Formats: sequence, structure tokens, C-alpha cells
Amino acid sequence: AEPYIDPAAQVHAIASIIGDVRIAAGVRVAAGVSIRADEGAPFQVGKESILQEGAVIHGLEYGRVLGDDQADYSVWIGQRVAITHKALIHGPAYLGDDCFVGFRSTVFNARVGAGSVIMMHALVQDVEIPPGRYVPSGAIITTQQQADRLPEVRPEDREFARHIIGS
Amino acid sequence: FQSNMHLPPLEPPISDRYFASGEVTIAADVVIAPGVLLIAEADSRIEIASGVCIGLGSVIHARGGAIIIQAGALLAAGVLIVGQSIVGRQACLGASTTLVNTSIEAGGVTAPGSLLSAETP
Amino acid sequence: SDRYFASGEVTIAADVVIAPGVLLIAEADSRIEIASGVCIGLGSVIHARGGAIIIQAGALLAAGVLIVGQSIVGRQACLGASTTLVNTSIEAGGVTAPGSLLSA
Repeated sequence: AEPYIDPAAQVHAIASIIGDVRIAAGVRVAAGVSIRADEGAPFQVGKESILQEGAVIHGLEYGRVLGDDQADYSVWIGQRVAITHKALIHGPAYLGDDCFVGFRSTVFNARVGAGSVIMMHALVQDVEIPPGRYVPSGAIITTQQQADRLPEVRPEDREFARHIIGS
Repeated sequence: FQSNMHLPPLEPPISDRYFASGEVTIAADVVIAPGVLLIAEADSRIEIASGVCIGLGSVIHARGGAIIIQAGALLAAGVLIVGQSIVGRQACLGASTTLVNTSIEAGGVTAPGSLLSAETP
Repeated sequence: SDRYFASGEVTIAADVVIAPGVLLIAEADSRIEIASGVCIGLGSVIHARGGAIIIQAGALLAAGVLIVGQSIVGRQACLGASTTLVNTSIEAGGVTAPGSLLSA
């Protein structure tokens, strides 16, 4: 089935959006962004999120997370979430409200609680990230030990993320 | 994971064309792979010199100034340049290099997966 | 789309598999040669500059390979993903780990 674009959402005409994807109001999909739900797996991108050029959202055929609307989703992106250039969000995945995912970083089969800041060239996999935690650039997080010991978002680090998107 | 193996995969193109948005001025002997994204904000421009090659999946995004790829510089697939950057004459950038407000000496070579990021110049 | 792009003196054997978005560019004084049975992975960029780049028989090049300058990639050698070779060569049966960088 087709995707649902909120009329109040701005989706570049050169972006590629395939399948059961839910684009909320005020959501900005940049040029060359790839969102693909060709498994019959639902995708939901919450309001006023920003997907930058080259970002990409894939989903596994099997696996889901629980959305805030009580539905099961392959991918649930919350509200005000930044997914930056060349970053990947794959498979069963949950990003909270006000999450940041830096350049060329991957979130796959994982839970990222709200307000979290993920930097650049990083992988988060197989973990439930606590709300409000910061993964450094280049980090590889696969054990729930590693998650538990993540720094909380320094009021500094959310400035860096607020510079990366400046609109 | 082996080196760069944690980084995202490198996806095929959908068109045989790349996409520019902003102020770009291109050199007749330049080779740009399909699906490369040259983006320049209103305060900004991208400048690519003679003999440059830009590989599959690369993204050049100029912000607060200019990105200048000088002549004979080469970018492997998925190189990402955000901010303002000058890539030296004859430079070579490994796959999935990231340069953020950082420049490259002429002839300098970047290991694949490299991450070079300064806050602001 | 499935296409690659070549420029300059590039000769390719008939049973070579070349992935999409590959660039095979040889400068004017220089050339590229690809023997038979070779596979060039997606997005790879090969650029001969001061002479020849020779990819010999049955070698495999993973995605995101970059070869610059002059080089011989030996018979049936295997180059890991994102390998980056600048003015350096690979023996026959040689192997590069992914993300490796050999440069002279």
C-alpha cells in the first residue's frame, strides 16, 4: 500500500518514499532521502522531524516496536527528531521525541529514548538507549551494559546538534 | 566488525543522474557519479575544479561559505562534506570520509571511514 | 540504474562484472586494463594518472574501492570494501582488509 503524506508536510520531489510510511505534519524530508517500507512493515515519522539529504530509513520484514499510538511499527520516529546526512535507521527501531542522529550513524534493532543525542560514524544495535543519553562519535553500542553507562546529554552537546541543523 | 563495517551500507543509485541545489559552477572534465548530492545554502556555493571525480553516494553540503574541491582531487563513494572545506590539489578521500568544516592539504590522502569535524572556523 | 561510466583508454574483458555507479577514468597519458573474470563492486572508483592500472584475472573488488595513480592488482586478489590504493600494488592472491589504506 501507498504512503500517507500529511498535506502540511514538505517532502522533496527527488526524495524516495516507498510503501507503508506515515509522514506527519510539518515533517521535512530533504532531497535524496530514502524511506523504504516495501515489506508490508509500517513506518511512522512524527511531526516536525527533519530528515537531511542522504538519510535513509529501512525496515526488516519481521520485527516491530510499540508506537505511542499503541500500534506495532517497523520504524517509529517520534516528534522533533533529527536524522542527519547519510545516517541509517534500520529494521525494528524506536526513536523518541527530540532525538538527534549525527552523520553516517546507524540505529538498528534498538530503542532510543527521547531527548538522546547520537553523534557521527556510530552504530547503536540491540540495545534500549535510556532517555537523554549521548553516544560519542565513532562509538559502537551493542550490549545493554554499554547503554546503561552512557553519558547524559550535556547542555553543551545539544548545542552542537542544534548547529548541525540550523533552520 | 572490521574497519568501516559498522558504517551504513553504500546504496545503488535510482537515477543515472546527480542533483545540485544552490550555487554551483561545474568544470567540463569533472566526473560526478549518479546520486551525488551537491547542496549549497543561499549564503553558500560549491566549486569543483578540473579533473575531479566524485564517487557514488557522496554528499557535498556547503554551509556558511564555500566548498572548493580543487583540481584532480578524488572522492571515493559516500564521502560527506558539510560546512566550508577546501580539498587540496590531487587529494584522495577514502570511502565514507566525513569532513565537517575541515580542509585537506594538496596531495593529502584520507583513510576510508575517516571523521574530521571542527565546531566552526 | 545499472550503468557505469568510463573515460579514456579503458579496455574491459567481456565476462567482467562491473557494478552500478562505478567510475573507470584514465587520464590522457594513462590507461586502465581489466582482465576477464573480475568483479568490481558498487561505487568503486579507479583513476589511472601517470600510467596504467591493471586489474588482472579473476580478482574481486568490493564496494567503495578507490584506486589512484598506477597499480597492478594481481591475479585473483581480493580487495576488501572501501579499500583505498594510491600508487601501490597488490600481489596475486593478495587480500586487503575492509577499510584498509595502502599508499606511497
